[PDB]
Amino acid sequence: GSLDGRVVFITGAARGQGRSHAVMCAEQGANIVGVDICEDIDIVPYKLGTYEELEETARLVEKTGQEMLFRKADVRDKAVLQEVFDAGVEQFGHIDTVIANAGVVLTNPDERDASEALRLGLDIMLIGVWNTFQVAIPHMKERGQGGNLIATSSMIALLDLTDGRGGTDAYLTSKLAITGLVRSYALMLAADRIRVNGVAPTNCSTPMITENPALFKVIEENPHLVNAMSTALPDFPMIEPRDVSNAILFLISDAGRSFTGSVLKVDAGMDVKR
Amino acid sequence: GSLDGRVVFITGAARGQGRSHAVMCAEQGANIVGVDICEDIDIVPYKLGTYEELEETARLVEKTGQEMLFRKADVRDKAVLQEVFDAGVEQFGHIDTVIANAGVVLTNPDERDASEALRLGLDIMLIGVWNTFQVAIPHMKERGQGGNLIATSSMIALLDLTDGRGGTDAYLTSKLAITGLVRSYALMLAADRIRVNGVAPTNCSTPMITENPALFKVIEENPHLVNAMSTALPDFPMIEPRDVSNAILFLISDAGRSFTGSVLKVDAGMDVKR
Ligand SMILES: NC(=O)c1ccc[n+]([C@@H]2O[C@H](COP(=O)([O-])OP(=O)(O)OC[C@H]3O[C@@H](n4cnc5c(N)ncnc54)[C@H](O)[C@@H]3O)[C@@H](O)[C@H]2O)c1
Ligand SMILES: NC(=O)c1ccc[n+]([C@@H]2O[C@H](COP(=O)([O-])OP(=O)(O)OC[C@H]3O[C@@H](n4cnc5c(N)ncnc54)[C@H](O)[C@@H]3O)[C@@H](O)[C@H]2O)c1
Repeated sequence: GSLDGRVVFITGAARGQGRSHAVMCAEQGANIVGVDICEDIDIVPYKLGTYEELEETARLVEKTGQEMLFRKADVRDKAVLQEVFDAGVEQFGHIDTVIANAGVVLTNPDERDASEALRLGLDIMLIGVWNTFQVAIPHMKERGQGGNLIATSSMIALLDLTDGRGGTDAYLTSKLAITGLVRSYALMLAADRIRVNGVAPTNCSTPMITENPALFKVIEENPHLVNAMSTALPDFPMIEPRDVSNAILFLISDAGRSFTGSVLKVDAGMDVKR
Repeated sequence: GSLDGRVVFITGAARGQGRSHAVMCAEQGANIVGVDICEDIDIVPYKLGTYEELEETARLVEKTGQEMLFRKADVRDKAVLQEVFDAGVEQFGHIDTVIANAGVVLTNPDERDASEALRLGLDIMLIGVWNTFQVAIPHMKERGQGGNLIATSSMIALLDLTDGRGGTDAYLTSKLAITGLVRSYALMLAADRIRVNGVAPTNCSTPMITENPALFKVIEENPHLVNAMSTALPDFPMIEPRDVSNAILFLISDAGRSFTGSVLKVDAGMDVKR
């Protein structure tokens, strides 16, 4: 496959897009180092990924013939992230690819404290992404075989839709900010042959959307968010996780070898929809 | 392959990226309908593609086991383009994919007439692209199986570099304009399931660059164009045609199935280089 000899570090691998990334990278020959918080968060109004789901991701990876090192870990805990990464380097010899995918949706009409939700969103989706890159770069430079960093942004966030609650604003500002991290790190790391890109998905069928009524009530409550989620293509009112994985696969494989500094819109035309 | 049962109409197929598109689409199962001007143009200061080169593209396609209908035709000649397209529909049953690739570089310190070069550039790279979409859309709608339109933009053009000669300005304005055609047509045609995207390559090793001294003398003559061509990635001071073909293949295949309205930067980081 396209990822033979590759080793991918993936945050948020318990389910959804992260699990899709793990399974589909392994199909192309990659070994996987995955983490997930494996705990709910009080102010996030839907169930997060479980340890049991993370195990299942590993089993799905192992059905491909590849291997997965999986650990419970929070991207806010930088030292823990580094320890799991280092254990990855030990088990597999190296890590050459990083997918910073972990995130949460904080949209909630019953948000209790705006400043708190803002801080939490930023911690997970901005600082957490930065942590995920930080634990990897020294190693990628050291081993001198270049590499790939990938961050998961969001199309909906790049369309300037907020209800002005703290959680929503954290999501928008984090997801935009990380496109800057992508572009700036692409330039910074070019000379080390570390390519850096992102993906900006439109609505993707995962629990964050499919089991999160709070979200539907917030767009139902605001006139300016009435068409917040609509896409262009009739067959894709939402996309599937594999669509996102396929974009990443393109970017990190020989097919997309010259790409760095790009954020691909996996959006079913959401960006042009007017 | 990824393009089994597909039929691709390609302008500028004699050589370079167009030939790469034809050969690499055919490798994935596609039959090809290709055209090229097959003539030099007086005010373009390098040799254009020949009839012999177009024949060779067809031979390369046929070595894959697929078929190519090839004709000498100018994208400025809309009725001729339509005729060749219709003959394609005839020979192969349908055309579901269009790649508007034909173009020329009009950079030339010895430009004789600015207004003339401006007009010619626009005719070929703006109106010519519009013609290429126009000949295909009625059929794609009629046949009702959706489809793909692809236009070739340019990274260097999207970086706002001109010497203010007519030819250079035609190139910059046409290549930018066609990103608008891409986004607007993506929206327009979404309901017909016709997906519309573009590619913006950085410097690509073809005669337009490799056998065009005029170009090097124009950047050598202007202080503000000293670093006009530099990319970020050390291994890609230029890219190869297959890099562009791989990006198109992603977009038009099931892998890139939700993409519409996008312009992919096949740029080795040129867009972030500063
Ligand atoms: N689903 C969508 O519509 C959509 C659209 C655009 C972007 N996104 C983004 O895609 C990414 C993946 O989301 P998904 O759709 O797969 O949803 P998901 O909630 O099904 O998966 C995300 C996973 O990340 C984990 N996670 C959350 N916080 C964490 C933390 N602090 N540390 C470690 N792991 C953590 C969760 O437990 C869960 O397993 C997220 O960054 C999300 O913001 C999602
Ligand atoms: N080479 C680069 O660095 C570069 C960078 C960015 C974008 N582009 C674009 O990529 C496209 C392909 O160029 P290439 O690099 O393969 O160069 P090329 O010169 O090798 O190929 C272009 C082909 O288009 C044909 N052509 C020109 N005018 C035509 C017309 N009016 N009708 C029909 N055919 C015509 C030529 O005969 C030639 O065979 C062009 O649109 C160009 O503007 C090129």
